[PDB]
Order: sequence, then C-alpha cells, then structure tokens
Amino acid sequence: SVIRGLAAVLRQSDSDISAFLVTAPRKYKVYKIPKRTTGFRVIAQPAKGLKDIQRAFVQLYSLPVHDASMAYMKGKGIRDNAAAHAGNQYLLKADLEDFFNSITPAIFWRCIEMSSAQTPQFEPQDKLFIEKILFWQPIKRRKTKLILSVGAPSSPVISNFCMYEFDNRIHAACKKVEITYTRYADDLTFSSNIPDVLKAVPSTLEVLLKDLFGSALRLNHSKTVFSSKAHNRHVTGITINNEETLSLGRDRKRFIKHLINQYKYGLLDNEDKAYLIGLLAFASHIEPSFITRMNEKYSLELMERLRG
Amino acid sequence: TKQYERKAKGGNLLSAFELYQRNSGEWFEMCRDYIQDGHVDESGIFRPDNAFYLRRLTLKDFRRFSLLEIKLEEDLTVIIGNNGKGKTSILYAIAKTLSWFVANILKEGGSGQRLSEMTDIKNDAEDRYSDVSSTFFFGKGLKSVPIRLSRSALGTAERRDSEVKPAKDLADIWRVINEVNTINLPTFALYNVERSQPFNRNIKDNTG
Amino acid sequence: NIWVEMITGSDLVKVTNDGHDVTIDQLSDGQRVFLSLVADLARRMVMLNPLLENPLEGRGIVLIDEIELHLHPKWQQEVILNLRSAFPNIQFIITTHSPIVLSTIEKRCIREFEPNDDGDQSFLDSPDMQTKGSENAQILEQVMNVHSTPPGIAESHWLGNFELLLLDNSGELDNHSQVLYDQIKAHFGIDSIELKKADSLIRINKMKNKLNKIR
Amino acid sequence: RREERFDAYSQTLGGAGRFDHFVEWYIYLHKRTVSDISSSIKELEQQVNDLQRTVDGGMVSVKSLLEQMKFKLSEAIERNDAAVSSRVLTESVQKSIVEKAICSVVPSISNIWVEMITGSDLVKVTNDGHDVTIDQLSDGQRVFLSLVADLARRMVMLNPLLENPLEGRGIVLIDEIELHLHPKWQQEVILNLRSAFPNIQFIITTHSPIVLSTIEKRCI
Amino acid sequence: SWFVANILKEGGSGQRLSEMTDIKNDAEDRYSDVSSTFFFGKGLKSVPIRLSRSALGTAERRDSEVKPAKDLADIWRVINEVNTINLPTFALYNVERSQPFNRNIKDNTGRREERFDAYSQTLGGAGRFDHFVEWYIYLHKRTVSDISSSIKELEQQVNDLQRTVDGGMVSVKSLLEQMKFKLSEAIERNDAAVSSRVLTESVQKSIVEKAICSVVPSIS
RNA sequence: UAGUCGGGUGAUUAGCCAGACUCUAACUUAUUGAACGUAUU
Ligand SMILES: Nc1ncnc2c1ncn2[C@@H]1O[C@H](COP(=O)(O)OP(=O)(O)O)[C@@H](O)[C@H]1O
Ligand SMILES: [Mg+2]
Repeated sequence: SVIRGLAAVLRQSDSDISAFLVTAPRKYKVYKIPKRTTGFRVIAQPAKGLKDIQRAFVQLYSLPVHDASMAYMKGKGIRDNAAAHAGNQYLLKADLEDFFNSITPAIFWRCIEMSSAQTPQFEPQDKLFIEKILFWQPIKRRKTKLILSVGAPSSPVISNFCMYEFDNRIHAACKKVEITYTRYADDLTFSSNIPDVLKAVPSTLEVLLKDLFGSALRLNHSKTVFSSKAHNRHVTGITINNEETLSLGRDRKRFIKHLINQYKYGLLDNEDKAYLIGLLAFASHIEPSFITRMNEKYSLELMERLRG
Repeated sequence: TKQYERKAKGGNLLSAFELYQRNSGEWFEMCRDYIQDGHVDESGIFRPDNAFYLRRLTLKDFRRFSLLEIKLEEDLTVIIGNNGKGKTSILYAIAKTLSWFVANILKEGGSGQRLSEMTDIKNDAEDRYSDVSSTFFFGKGLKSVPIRLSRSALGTAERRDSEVKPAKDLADIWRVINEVNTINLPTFALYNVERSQPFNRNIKDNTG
Repeated sequence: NIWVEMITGSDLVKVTNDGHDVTIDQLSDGQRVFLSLVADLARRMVMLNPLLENPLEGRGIVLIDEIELHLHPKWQQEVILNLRSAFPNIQFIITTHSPIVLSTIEKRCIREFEPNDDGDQSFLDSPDMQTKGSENAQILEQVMNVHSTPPGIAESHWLGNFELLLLDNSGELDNHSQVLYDQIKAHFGIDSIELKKADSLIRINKMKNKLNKIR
Repeated sequence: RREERFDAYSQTLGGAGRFDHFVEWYIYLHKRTVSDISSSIKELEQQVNDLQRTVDGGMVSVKSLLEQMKFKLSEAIERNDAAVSSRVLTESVQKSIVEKAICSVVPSISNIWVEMITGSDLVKVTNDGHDVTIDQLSDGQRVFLSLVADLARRMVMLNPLLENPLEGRGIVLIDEIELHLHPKWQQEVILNLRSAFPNIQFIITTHSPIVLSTIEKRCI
Repeated sequence: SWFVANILKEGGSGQRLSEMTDIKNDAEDRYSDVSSTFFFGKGLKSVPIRLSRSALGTAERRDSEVKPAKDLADIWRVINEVNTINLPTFALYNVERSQPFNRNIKDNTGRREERFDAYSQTLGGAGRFDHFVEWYIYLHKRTVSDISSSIKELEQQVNDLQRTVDGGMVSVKSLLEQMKFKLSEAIERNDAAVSSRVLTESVQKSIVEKAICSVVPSIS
C-alpha cells in the first residue's frame, strides 16, 4: 500500500519503486563539513531518487508532533524558541547524545505502537519498505545496523515524532511546577522564575528517557548547564538580555557595526558585503530595533544603499 | 577560510591556529602572543592575560559516585570529608584527565591514561560503565575545553568510548608553537600518599 | 640552606636543618617528604618556564593528596600560605583532614561532603562557617563534625555531672557533689580549666540560692 | 610457609608487617575450613583399601598407583598428627578470632570473607555498608586494616594455648599512629587497640592532640 | 625482531628504536630511521621495512612502517597453521656468547620440545646453550624410551580401572576420570606431534650430532 | 570586589564612557538536508 501511494505521488510504477527500495539504505553520499573551531562533522545525504521518495513519504503520512517541539516546524523557529524563555530568570539547558544516530527502526516502530495521537496504520508487509525509505546503513557488511541520518529530508519529521510522547510527559510535568519547556531537535531548554525547582529536572529526564527508550537515548551529562540573570543566558544562538528582550549579544552587534563602518569607507570586499547583508536580514528578524539604531548611527541613506 | 579569519580576528585561538597550519606570520604571532602575553601586577607578580585552569568536573558511576559535579576555584580548592568519602578518587580522576595533555605535549597523537575496568566502575551501577568529564578554561579565546574519559566493565559487550580530541587539539598548539619559537609550558603534577618513600642516593635512573 | 659537596669523593647534597648541617638521608621523614614535594615542583617549573623572570610564576595544575601528611601542627599552620606565595599562578587542588590547615583557608575554597552521603549527592558545597582565622576547636565541631572533647572518656562528662548534682541539691555541695569535685581536682589538677569551671559553678549557684532566699 | 608457626616472626621488625602474608594465610584458612581432612583421610583410607584389593586380585598394573596413594594417606595422617601434635587452635576458630578483631578495631569494616570468583580466591569486605575488594579500600582504611590484621595473625600463631590468643604478651612499636586517620578515628584508635590486645606493651609516636585527649599524662 | 614477533603471534610487536640512544645527538631533523629491504623470490622482489623514532616534543611524530614485514610473516604463520611448512631462522651471536657454563641443568619443564621455542631469545645475542643441553637430553630419553607405550600402558590402566568401577567400586570413579584425562592428553600430544609432521627424535638427534662434529674440528 | 548584561562613543571584532543584573551555576554551536529570515521570481 505504501508503494502504491508513493508510485501515485511520484508518477512511477509500483515495480520501479519497489526495485529502487531494495538497496535504498545504501544510497547515501558521505562527506565532511568543517566545524567553526577545528575539525569536521560527517554528513550522509541520500541520493536524489531516494530524497524524492522520502519527501513523498512525509507528504503522504502525517505523524504527530508536540507543540514544545520548535525545530523543523512550519512557521516556528529559533526566535520562537528563545522567546518562550525570555521572561524567566532561571535557565536550564540539556542535550541528548547522538540524537539522530540513536533512532533505530526498533525505536520507530515502538513509538508507532505506543503513540496516543492518531498514528497512520501500516500493514506488516509495508514495514520493511518503510525501514528502507527512512533509515541509512552506514556499514556495508552489517545489514542489521540501520539508523537515522541528520542529512535525510525525512529525518526531522521522524525524530520529532519519536520524541512526541517524551515531550507530552515532560511538558505536562513541568507545567505543574511552573517550568517553561521547549525542544529544538536534541537541545532541551527549561526556564522558571521560581528558585530551586530546575535542580530536579535532570533526574526526572534520565528516568523518563530510560522508561521510554531504555539505553538507546541518553542525556549528555557534560552538556547540562544552569544559568541565571547573574550570568550569560542564550537559547539556540539568541541572547536573552537582562531586560528580558531577545538580543544578538554585544559582541555580534559590535562586529556588525565594524562591518558597516568598513563598508562606509569602501573597504568591504564583495564576499564580506554579501555576508554583511545576510547577517542584517537575520538581525532584522531577531532584533529589529538594532536596525533602527544602525540607521540612526550610520544614515538611512548608507544603509539603504547597502541593502540595495 | 573567511569564517576562520573572522573568528581569529575576534580573538579565537583555535581558529588562529587552524589558519596558521593551512598557510604553512600574522597568525603565528597571534597564537604565540595569546600564550606569552601577560603583565606584572601591583604586587610585582607576573600574571598571564590568558589563565589556564580546571573549571568543572563531573563523575558518573565512578567508584562510589553515581553522579557528582564539582565546581573548582581558579586558585585553590580543598576537599574535605571522612575516610572513604572519595577525596582521593576525585584527584585520581583529574590526574588521568591531565595525562592526555602531557602525552600530547610530548608526542603528536600521544596516549594518556585510562580508567580501570577492574576497579573504577561503581560496583552496583546498573549501566556497567563509568564517565569522568572535565572542562578546562584557557582565556577568553578558548573558554571551554571538554574532555571525557570512559570505560565499560570487564564482561560488558558494549564498549564506551573516551572523547579526548579537544585535549589533543590544545596540546598540539603548545607543542607546535614551541617548536617554532620557545614558549613557557604548563606544569601538571600529582603528589599522592606514595610521595612518602625511603630515600636511596645509591640508585640512579639511567633512562633519559 | 642547601648545597652540594664533592670533597669526600662522592657527590652529596647537604642542607642546614634547624641550624645543623646534615645530609638529606639524615632528615626526618616529615622534612624529607615535604622537601621532596617542593624541590620536584620547583625543578619542573624552572625547566618549563625559561622565558619568565620568575619561572615559579608559571601556569599549571598541581594536585596534592593529604597535604598535612607527616606534618607537625606548627607546620600545618604555615604550609598552604608558603606554597601559594611561592607558586602564585598554579591551581592547587588539595585534600586534608586537618582543622589546622582549614584555619588558614577561606570558606569559598572548601568543598565538603554531606555527613551521611552514600554516594548519591549531586553537587559539593562550601561550609556555612568562615574558616580563615577561626579557632581550631570551632572548625572541629562546625566543619569536621567532631566533638572538641572525646565523648568516649568518662572524665569528659564529669563537669556536666557535677553541674547536675549541684542543681539537684539547691546549689549546695552535698556529699556526692563534694566527692565528684574532689575527683575533678585529683584528675585535672588544682590549676586546671575544668576545676576553675567547677569553682565558678559553685560560686554562681551559691549566690543564686542566696538571692532566692532573700526573695 | 605461611602456615608454619614461626612464620609469625618473619619480618616482624622490618617496619611494614606482611599484609600479603595475611591474605595468603587467610585464604588458606578458608580453604581448610571448607575441606575436612579426616574425611579425606577416611576417603583416602577407603581408596587405599579398594586399590589394595585390586592388587590382591591380580591387577599388578595399579601397584604404582597404590604406592602413591599410601604415600598421600601417610602424609595426610602426618599433617593431621602434626596438627594434633601442635595443640594448635582449629582453623575455624583461628579464622573467627581474626575476623572479630578486624571488625572490632577497624570502624568502616563490618564483615570480611573469602569468595571464590571465577577461578581465583578473593578477599571481600563490607566497608561502609557496601561489599568491596581490599584493593578498593581507601588508603587510610587499608593501612589500618593491614596493621591490625598482621598483628592478629601473629598473635594467633604465637599463642595457641590461650582461650583468647590476642591476650598474649609482647611489645609493639607504632610510628605515627594517626597516619591517614580522620579526627573521628583518632578519638577511638587507642581505646580500640588496647581493648583488642590487652597484654601488649604499646610504644607509640603521635602528632595528634585528638589522640592525646584519650591518654593519661603519665603515658606521655 | 618484527618477522619473529609476527610469525609467533598475529599482531606481534618487534623491537623499537630508543629516543635516548638511537637518535644522533646533532640531528637537525631530530628523528632516526633504520630502513631495510628484503627479497623473497621474483614474486616479492622488495619487502621494505622502516623503524623510526622522533625526539620528545617534536612538532610531528615519525612512526615505523612495518606492514610489509607483518604481511609476509602472516603468510608464513597462517599457511603453517593449516599445513606445516619450513620456517626461516633468525639469530644474532654477539661477543656475549663467551660466558661460563652452568654445569647444573634444569629438569624438562616441556617448553623446550615446542617447535616455536626455536624463536625463544633468538636475537638476544648469546644463543641459549642451556636450552640446547636440556633439549638434547630430552631427545636422548625419548629415543631410549618408546612413544605410545605410555599410551598403551595408560590404555591398559584405564581399562583395568574401568573394570573396577564396573565391579561396584564407585570410590575409584574420580581416579578413573583423572586417568582418562591423562590418556586423552597423551593421545592429543601424540596426535599433535603426529599432526605437526615433526621428525623422529632419533633423526633429530643424529642430524645435530653430525652438524656439531662436522663444524667443530676438535669434536668427533 | 568579581563576573555578567549592554545604551553610547570609537577608520570600529579593540579601547573608553554611561547605566544595570547577581537560584553554588552558559561553555555561541552545523550543510548541500530541514525550518526560518532576506533576496530572486
Ligand atoms: N568501584 C567501586 N564501587 C563502589 N565503591 C567503591 C569502588 N571503589 C572504591 N569504592 C569505595 O570508595 C571509597 C574510597 O575512598 P577514597 O577514594 O580512597 O577516598 P578517601 O581518600 O576520602 O578515603 C571506599 O569507601 C570504597 O569502599
Ligand atoms: Mg544554506
């Protein structure tokens, strides 16, 4: 049935879809992306044919996603995520280890079985095809090891779904004690105005993860960080200032001003100029007041010239 | 790359070093100045602009500890408790972590020490593995150097990996910059109860 | 002072210890062990900091277990101060069982285990009391959770018992209170703090009783 | 060699004791307590008798084996007789005495026993309510355990005729009694030692006011 | 040493250059290299090996390149495991070979009989003439004895013991099991010896005697 | 005190000025994929 649906969407024969899917878990290009400090991340992108199938699958089958899930959601982003926590003085950040590569077919099917909200029902015959659509085989020789890849277009949807029940439980638990909770992919954020309530959250998380996923998904204990208005607070790259307003941060603002000053004297190269323009669009989205200030500081004419 | 250039010009040491390695003057001097710059305070004591110290330590299923976090002072931290509270365990955990800096200052890709699979995993831990996680500070240009040493208990079929690359990356800066132009290097030492020993002048070590 | 002699025909390191010239082999274990620590540390810093005017102002992390090992109380009062003076940019991470050592350190530097821990405590914390400049007996009780007087010795309770007897007999020395008084005097001596406290109790209680009778 | 009575004098005045000798001796005592020797003699006697009957029945090939078994039997009887001849305490009693001493004197230790783990004999201890190996003990606990265990071993070996062998005579020298001990243990250590070993003359050195608070000035 | 190590064990390590003694004192590059090229027929005209070592604190490490030697040694090891082949001899005889002889010689532990004892201490500098004497005496004893007679004798003893257990003497069952184990071990050793295609002890002895007498002029 | 937030100045990722904050307690991250902003259409 999954095959018939895909064939219809992609205007292909059932036979050619089925044939393609036989080796689909191996149809991934592996490459490296430089980290911002030193080193590399390894990424696996599906081949074009497989990407099309994956997108078709996601289109055909709507999986439930909790409102606390901020990543990969239409009309939501890092701004919304940060804004959720801006009014609270105390902050806790937690992180899940090897999040995407921890999600296996076993976890996926368990989540389907367990799910409260209306999950699509799949015929047993379709389960094998679904696994081949959604999961990557990193090791050629080991056909048994299938995992989600961050690089696949279906992986965001599947990962959010797999966290649905987790999000339900923890969100409900936090709401009872007046803690705000959001998740951006593998990044968990908790905030509150009550002192000495966030300390219990890490223990609660560990128990819940064990309950739902056993040993498959774990907290990165090194990445658990407490913060307050005594210290720097940021959520997904956005600084929350002490006036409870979203900010780019002083250093980034100073850097942007530097680039504008360079532009004013015709010192910016084309690459840097393009960079500056892009960054200003982001600044306009997070902190529009900053753009107003730059207009005041640098002449509206200069800024318009830049953005033209 | 332009991204590294921006970060490096912002004072990021790792970016400056990456640019130095790819082009191999400007960037070399940035790295060397980051390590060597400092000033003499009012008391006449030299103070490095970029201090190096252990900020935080986390122990998971290590010896007596199920999950323990310690925040350390930049200058002096004293740990107190009754016998058997794990004071020596804490020092051992730190010393093993520091061994990774020492090994890599001596030799590119050098190996530090390891947690014991016989003794170091907590006896009644349901997950049969242990983690020692440290974070080091080296000035505003390198605020966080995270290291994890891990070990699985002897029978266990899953094996838990250590994460030591950040230690190696920082130690590489010290080693490489020193080779080109001499710099001051950090001292790491452990003095445990084994420091009490009989003296024999007669015995001379002929190794190095 | 420390120096090398070769004239005997073998190389000997000698030291002036308490005004006497001795060999290293003749030092007490406490002196030798402490000398060893400092000598080793200084050597390494000199070798690793060739471009500093004072190489002992170099960077590093030094771990010392049981800093008070083999040290007389007199030395325990100096040891942390001396080390920090000599090595001002080293991060020291130390363990100790010595209240005397703690009396020389700020409370912010101290990390204390909870008394009935069982290895499930999440975060270590500093004591409530300020230790630096405090009396050793207070540190024993308030930080180390140990009585300043040994509870397992009967004589440690005699003053308490004496006071209770005095209060049971309306403040007058009865036969029983007199016996115990004599025991205190015999055991601790005529010039003891304990006897002075007993004397004080007698004086105060007699005067309180006189006031009560006047009323 | 660890079972020989005068092994009790082996590096007694060397300064460290021999805690390694204790562990060997203690495991030995455990193995002998699980294995009765006279039943082995009775079993060996029965085997010798069965083998003798086979040799008498014309099977000359097993004569070499009979001679070996007779030798083993004679050795077992001799050991039994030597044990009988030594008037020495039973291995079970020896074990119990030492265990009690250790648990009484060393505060963190409530129990000590021998486990067969995999194919090797291992001493285990209940330390602060948790079961651990000797190698897992803290330095302070181990050092003090070592002292008491060694001393108890030697006293048991040298005083076989006493109901309580730890009430034997002797002179014991201890340098820096407070070595590695927290203040709480310093308040109990002298009392515990003197209670366990009542007829030993102790000559000790200390830097601890806490230790001195438990001792009369005449002893100082 | 790298060939020998890998013939003996998969992943075996040979010896390494010293950072202290092997690097030239005034080397500008602050590393040392020992490069060798071996020949093994026209099918493998070049087997290169490099042993390297860098000074402490150099910016780059100099590692040894040993893979070709390991690959070749692996062929010898693996093929030999399946079907016995002849193996190469490596030996160093330094001036240390001039040493006095211990007249008193060790009882046959049984390590000297094992084929890969031939690689023991082969590059140490002195040889092992003590091992020769032990091995040669062993060879003599086996030549004067018969092999399999012990098995036949053991077979006869196990048969006699089996008859005794079948006759109702259950006490000797433990001894039967021990003897069956000894018999199985003897057969296995015999079979392993048979499987290893090793020359008869008599022939081995003859070859060596002839070699010695041929090469050493004073010895007939 | 210190650290943090950051409105201003400053050929400007620096420095300096101003104001404020303090649960034991931020360490600024990753693409070509996904989502979001802007441009293009
Ligand atoms: N693997 C282990 N599992 C559980 N407890 C352990 C383990 N290893 C050691 N311990 C316990 O930890 C304590 C060791 O204390 P130690 O680290 O030496 O601290 P201290 O120096 O303060 O005594 C003892 O109580 C010992 O029983
Ligand atoms: Mg992009």
